[PDB]
Amino acid sequence: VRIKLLLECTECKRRNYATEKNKRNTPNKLELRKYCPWCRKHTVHREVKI
Amino acid sequence: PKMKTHKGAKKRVKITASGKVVAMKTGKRHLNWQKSGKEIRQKGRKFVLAKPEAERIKLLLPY
Amino acid sequence: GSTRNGRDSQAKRLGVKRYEGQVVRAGNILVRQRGTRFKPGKNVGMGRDFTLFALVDGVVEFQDRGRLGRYVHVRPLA
Amino acid sequence: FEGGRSTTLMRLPKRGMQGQVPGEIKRPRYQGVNLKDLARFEGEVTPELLVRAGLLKKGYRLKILGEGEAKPLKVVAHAFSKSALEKLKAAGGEPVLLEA
RNA sequence: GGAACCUGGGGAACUGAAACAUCUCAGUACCCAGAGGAGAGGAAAGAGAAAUCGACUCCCUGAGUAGCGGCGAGCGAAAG
RNA sequence: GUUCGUGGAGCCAUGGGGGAAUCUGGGCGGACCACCGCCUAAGGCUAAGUACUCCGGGUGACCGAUAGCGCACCAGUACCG
RNA sequence: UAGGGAAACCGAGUCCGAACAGGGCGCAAGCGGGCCGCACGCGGCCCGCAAAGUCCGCGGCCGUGGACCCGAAACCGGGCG
RNA sequence: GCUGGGGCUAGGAGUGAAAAGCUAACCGAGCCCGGAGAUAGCUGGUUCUCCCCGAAAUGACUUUAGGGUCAGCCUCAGGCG
RNA sequence: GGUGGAGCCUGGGAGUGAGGGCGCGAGCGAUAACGUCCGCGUCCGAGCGCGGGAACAACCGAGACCGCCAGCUAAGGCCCC
RNA sequence: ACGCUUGCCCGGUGCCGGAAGGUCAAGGGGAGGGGUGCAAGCCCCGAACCGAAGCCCCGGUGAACGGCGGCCGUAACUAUAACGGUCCUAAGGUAGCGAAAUUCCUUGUCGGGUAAGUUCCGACCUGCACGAAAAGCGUAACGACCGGAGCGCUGUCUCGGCGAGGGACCCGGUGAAAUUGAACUGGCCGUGAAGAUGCGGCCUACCCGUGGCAGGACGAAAAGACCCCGUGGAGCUUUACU
RNA sequence: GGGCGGUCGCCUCCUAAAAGGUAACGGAGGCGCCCAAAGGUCCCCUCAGGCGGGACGGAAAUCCGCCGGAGAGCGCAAGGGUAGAAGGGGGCCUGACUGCGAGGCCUGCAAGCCGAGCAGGGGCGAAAGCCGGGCCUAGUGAACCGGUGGUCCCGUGUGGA
Ligand SMILES: [Mg+2]
Ligand SMILES: [Mg+2]
Ligand SMILES: [Mg+2]
Ligand SMILES: [Mg+2]
Ligand SMILES: [Mg+2]
Ligand SMILES: [Mg+2]
Ligand SMILES: [Mg+2]
Ligand SMILES: [Mg+2]
Ligand SMILES: [Mg+2]
Ligand SMILES: [Mg+2]
Ligand SMILES: [Mg+2]
Ligand SMILES: [Mg+2]
Ligand SMILES: [Mg+2]
Ligand SMILES: [Mg+2]
Ligand SMILES: [Mg+2]
Ligand SMILES: [Mg+2]
Ligand SMILES: [Mg+2]
Ligand SMILES: [Mg+2]
Ligand SMILES: [Mg+2]
Ligand SMILES: [Mg+2]
Ligand SMILES: [Mg+2]
Ligand SMILES: [Mg+2]
Ligand SMILES: [Mg+2]
Ligand SMILES: [Mg+2]
Ligand SMILES: [Mg+2]
Ligand SMILES: [Mg+2]
Ligand SMILES: [Mg+2]
Ligand SMILES: [Mg+2]
Ligand SMILES: [Mg+2]
Ligand SMILES: [Mg+2]
Ligand SMILES: [Mg+2]
Ligand SMILES: [Mg+2]
Ligand SMILES: [Mg+2]
Ligand SMILES: [Mg+2]
Ligand SMILES: [Mg+2]
Ligand SMILES: [Mg+2]
Ligand SMILES: [Mg+2]
Ligand SMILES: [Mg+2]
Ligand SMILES: [Mg+2]
Ligand SMILES: [Mg+2]
Ligand SMILES: [Mg+2]
Ligand SMILES: [Mg+2]
Ligand SMILES: [Mg+2]
Ligand SMILES: [Mg+2]
Ligand SMILES: [Mg+2]
Ligand SMILES: [Mg+2]
Ligand SMILES: [Mg+2]
Ligand SMILES: [Mg+2]
Ligand SMILES: [Mg+2]
Ligand SMILES: [Mg+2]
Ligand SMILES: [Mg+2]
Ligand SMILES: [Mg+2]
Ligand SMILES: [Mg+2]
Ligand SMILES: [Mg+2]
Ligand SMILES: [Mg+2]
Ligand SMILES: [Mg+2]
Ligand SMILES: [Mg+2]
Ligand SMILES: [Mg+2]
Ligand SMILES: [Mg+2]
Ligand SMILES: [Mg+2]
Ligand SMILES: [Mg+2]
Ligand SMILES: [Mg+2]
Ligand SMILES: [Mg+2]
Ligand SMILES: [Mg+2]
Ligand SMILES: [Mg+2]
Ligand SMILES: [Mg+2]
Ligand SMILES: [Mg+2]
Ligand SMILES: [Mg+2]
Ligand SMILES: [Mg+2]
Ligand SMILES: [Mg+2]
Ligand SMILES: [Mg+2]
Repeated sequence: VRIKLLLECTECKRRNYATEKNKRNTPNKLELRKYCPWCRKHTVHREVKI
Repeated sequence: PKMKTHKGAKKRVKITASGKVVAMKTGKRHLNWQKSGKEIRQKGRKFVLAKPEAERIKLLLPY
Repeated sequence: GSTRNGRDSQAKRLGVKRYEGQVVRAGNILVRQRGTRFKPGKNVGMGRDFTLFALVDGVVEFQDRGRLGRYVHVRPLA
Repeated sequence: FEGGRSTTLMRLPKRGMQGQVPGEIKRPRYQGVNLKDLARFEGEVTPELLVRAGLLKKGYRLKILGEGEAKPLKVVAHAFSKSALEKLKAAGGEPVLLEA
C-alpha cells in the first residue's frame, strides 16, 4: 500500500495484462518481462501506469 | 394476490431442470490481484446444499 | 485495570486424516500437518503447506523405519 | 431473511444483463422438436397442424431437432439441425426455410 | 342537500425496509369544486414491426412478463 | 404521470427564458444521424357496454334478542360531555 | 413434452476453450412387463393409467392482505372549544 | 387592585410579572372522528376425548445476545436392507 | 457378533437455541459459594408418578397401560409411633 | 433601586469594514474532438478565459460567546516576590471578598456566645473549584423566606392528670364500599425458589362471639414512580445528518 | 447489572481432559505487511559457540587447527520442521503462465486450503526430473454502483452509435 505500486503488465503490442506489481521506491524502473499471452505465444511484456 | 418473483434471485441464480440451483462463486469481482491462476480461474458455478429448499421458493411462478 | 489480552486464533484443524489399513483413492490427503512430521515414501506427494497426498490408490502403510523422519507409503494393490 | 446478516442470496453476485428502460427486444425464437416424436402422424407437415396436434404453443417458429429414428415424409419448417438434416435425409425431401 | 360511486385541484403520517432520510404505504384516508343517474375518456399529431391493427370504456388473459428500485424493501405495465 | 426514482431517458401536459413554418410545413416509431413506415397537435361534444345501493321486491348449508344494523320494543332515544 | 449459454447462437448436446484433453448442466439406464417377431442384438407387446405431466377435491406449511386474539407511549388530516 | 356584562387570541398553536404553568376536573404539545383491526422481536390468554413416538436449552453467524437463518436433537410418509 | 421405536437417502412438519444439580478432568475466584464458563456421563427440565433419606428436582433404588384383600426383591431398617 | 468600579488580552467563534489576492455555482465564451449522412446539414462533449454571494486572509469589537498557569535560585532556619529565567501561552484573576446558598480533605485554626456549639458570628488565606454587568463589596427601610442567641410567659417536655361536647359502645330505622381460589386458617425447630396456618417432628389448643392494638397473612390501592432492556415513543440542545 | 474503562477481524502457544473441536472482561505476544529477488532450475559449502594463538583487537571485526549433529540461521511475534536443506555462495531464466482439473481436508451455508494429471508454449538441467510464487501457519473485505483497456455478444423498424 502506497509503496508497492501494484500494476499490470501489458502485451507490449496489442491488448492483454498480467497483474503484478513493480516498486516505485527501489529503482526497479522499466523491467522487461517475458510472459505467456493467449494469441501471440510467449512474446515480451512491459509495465503500464495503471 | 399472486406472488411476485424476487428479481434479485432471478438475476443472481439460475435453477436447472432437476431442482439444482446454479450460482457463481464469490471473492472475484472487486479485487483479483494477489491471486494465482487457480484462484482467478476456479470460479466454476458452485452448488448450494440444503438451502435450495428455501431458494426455489422465491423462484416460484416462472422458475 | 482492564483485560490485557483475551483473543485467540481460529484453529486451522490439522491432523492425520487417513490412517493405515484404509483403502483410498488417488488424491486423498493422508495427513494435514503443520510441519513435515511425515516424509514422503512411494506414491506420496507434498504440496505448498507440507501436506502430503496419495498419487495412486491402494492400502497405505506408515513407518518403513526411522533415522530420517516418519514415512508414509501409499502401497498399490495387485 | 437469514437473520440480521447478509443473506446467502445477496452474498453471491449477478451475471446477466438487466436490460434498458424500454425493455427487451421483441425478436422471434425457435422451438426444437424431436423427429422421433412428430413422426407419428402422416402428411406434408407444416404449422397450423403441429400447433393443433398438442405440442407447439401458438407463438414463435419451430425447428425439427431430436435424437432418434425418423419416418420418410415431407416436412416444412424454418430451420433444421446439422444432425436432423442427415437423420431426416433418408428418403425425405424438405424446404429448409419459409417465405423469409 | 344527496347512503355509495366518478373526475379535477391539494395532500399526509404510523407502518415495510426487523433502525432509517430516497422508496413503499400512496396519490390511499382526508379537504374543496361541479355534474350525473353513472362519471371520466373518446374518433389518432394513436399503437408498434406487420408494410400490420384501426373511436373509447370494462372483464379474462397476456403476466407478476418486460422493466423500475439504498437493484434492498418492494412497485409494476403495455402490445396482441 | 406511464413500470421510468435523472439513468443512455423517449412520449404526454408545463413554471420560466429564447423562439418559426402552413404540405417542398410538422410530430412519432425511447440519446442521436440518414432511409423507410404511422398520424395531423396547439378548439369543442358524444350515447351503449362499467362502479354503487337511500329506496322496491325475491332468494340464503344467514342469524334468532349478549345473535343480527347502534335501535326487531315510541333509538341515534334515555344518559354523559 | 430439450436443454445449455449473459446473450448471439447451438442442440441430445450446450458452455468454459485453439481443441474429439478435462469439467458443470441435462441425456439414455425400466418399472405392468402374453413381448419368441421364431436370428436369444429380439425389434418392441396382452398391457400396471406410468416413467410424464396436467385439472379438481382434501389436509400441513408459506407470501401478500389486519391474518390466533386482546393491549399501548405516539404520528398525520379535518374540525369542535 | 377586585369583579359583572359584550367580545378577540388555540394546538407544534394560543397565552404566559416565565412554572414549560393554563387552554373545560390529568398538558414536555388538549379533545372528537378518520387513516386504524397502525406497530409491538413486548406481557397475558388460546376451549372435546383416546392412542403411538418423542425433544432441546448445543455449534457456526447477525448495530446482536430476552429474537433470528442453517446444522444438531424429534416425528410422519416413501425407498435401501 | 449384534433384527433393534437399530441405522442410511429423499421429501413434509414443528419446537429448542436463560438451563440447572451431581462425580471426575479444569479455568476465574480465595483449592469460598446452592458462584461463573467448558468437556466427559447421568438426572430434573419433560418422570413435583413410587419407596428410602423426617420433610426436599437432580443423594440411592426404580423407569407408573389398567385391575386383584397374591408372592419375591432393589436402596433403607427390624424398641415404639 | 443606591454609594465605589467594570481592570487584562481579539488567538478560536459571533459580528462590522475591506476598489489588493486565492477558491467556487448557474451562465457567457469556445480551441480541439465524437456520432451519422455521398455531401450539404443535424446532434453530443469540450479544455483556456471571464463570471456575484459565500469561504480563506487583514484590522477592529469583550456592559459580545469565552477563558485568565505552572516550574528553579536569592534575605539572621522557616517565609519570600517586591525581585531574576521559561511558556499549549492570545493572556496569566486587578480591585474588592473569602471554609462563603461556593471548601472534598474539614468538625481547618483562633476568639465570642453555652457548663457542654459538626450550627452562628469576626478574622486568618492553606480559593480541590469567589470574582468584576451569567456583575464584585456594602447598604437606611421592607420581607407569611432561612439560620443563631436572649428575654417575660406557656404541658411542648421531664410526667402526666381531670373535666365538657361531637363520634366511638348499646338499642329502634335505612344501610353501602374497595378486597375476595376455596378454607375446617395455632406456636417452635428444620426443609422447601433460600422468610410456612397448610410440608416433617414436638408442644399447646372445647365451639362461637363482643370492644380494642396492628405484629403476620411477603395484607389493599397503582401491570415499580428507582435501575436495565426495547434497533419503543416523545420534550430539549448542537460546529450529528439532510 | 448498566454506565466509565477494555474489546469487536486474522495468526501463534497454553488453558483444551494423548483423534478433531471446545468457553470466560483467562495468561503471553504479533498483523493490516514485505521480495525482481528474499522466486524456479542447475552446481558447490555446512552453522552458532568453546579451546590454542594474532598486530592492531571490548571478552564480539578478520584468519588458521581441533572439538562441536544441530544449542545458529530460515524477512517479521510464537509453534512445527530443517544440514541425507527449506540454510549460505555462483550461472541461466521468469512457471510470480494461460484454459482446466480427477480426488479430497474442513465447513450449517458462504468461504479457506492441498491438488496427480491433459493440451498449447516456455525456463533450468546432458538427462532422470522440477517449476501454476515466497519453508509453512497472519498480512485482509461477500455483494451492489461505477472507472480503464480488450472482446464485437446484445444494441428497441432498418445501417451505425
Ligand atoms: Mg411461465
Ligand atoms: Mg374513489
Ligand atoms: Mg389529484
Ligand atoms: Mg415515511
Ligand atoms: Mg420500518
Ligand atoms: Mg405507486
Ligand atoms: Mg351542486
Ligand atoms: Mg355538490
Ligand atoms: Mg346505466
Ligand atoms: Mg359512460
Ligand atoms: Mg362525459
Ligand atoms: Mg367528454
Ligand atoms: Mg380528428
Ligand atoms: Mg387489450
Ligand atoms: Mg424521469
Ligand atoms: Mg412535451
Ligand atoms: Mg412553457
Ligand atoms: Mg418533439
Ligand atoms: Mg425520436
Ligand atoms: Mg381533433
Ligand atoms: Mg334493501
Ligand atoms: Mg342488540
Ligand atoms: Mg331467550
Ligand atoms: Mg345536555
Ligand atoms: Mg459436456
Ligand atoms: Mg460429465
Ligand atoms: Mg426415462
Ligand atoms: Mg394447498
Ligand atoms: Mg376571577
Ligand atoms: Mg392535529
Ligand atoms: Mg411554534
Ligand atoms: Mg407567544
Ligand atoms: Mg387541566
Ligand atoms: Mg399529553
Ligand atoms: Mg389499535
Ligand atoms: Mg396504514
Ligand atoms: Mg423476527
Ligand atoms: Mg416413550
Ligand atoms: Mg432447524
Ligand atoms: Mg419407512
Ligand atoms: Mg429413537
Ligand atoms: Mg440466544
Ligand atoms: Mg445460551
Ligand atoms: Mg452451560
Ligand atoms: Mg449453576
Ligand atoms: Mg461449586
Ligand atoms: Mg428423563
Ligand atoms: Mg412438591
Ligand atoms: Mg422420602
Ligand atoms: Mg423425582
Ligand atoms: Mg412401563
Ligand atoms: Mg421376603
Ligand atoms: Mg445517402
Ligand atoms: Mg461530413
Ligand atoms: Mg454541415
Ligand atoms: Mg410580598
Ligand atoms: Mg398535654
Ligand atoms: Mg353531626
Ligand atoms: Mg343499629
Ligand atoms: Mg420456616
Ligand atoms: Mg394438609
Ligand atoms: Mg405443621
Ligand atoms: Mg385502627
Ligand atoms: Mg487436541
Ligand atoms: Mg481429548
Ligand atoms: Mg528460496
Ligand atoms: Mg537440494
Ligand atoms: Mg462450500
Ligand atoms: Mg522466505
Ligand atoms: Mg428506434
Ligand atoms: Mg434501429
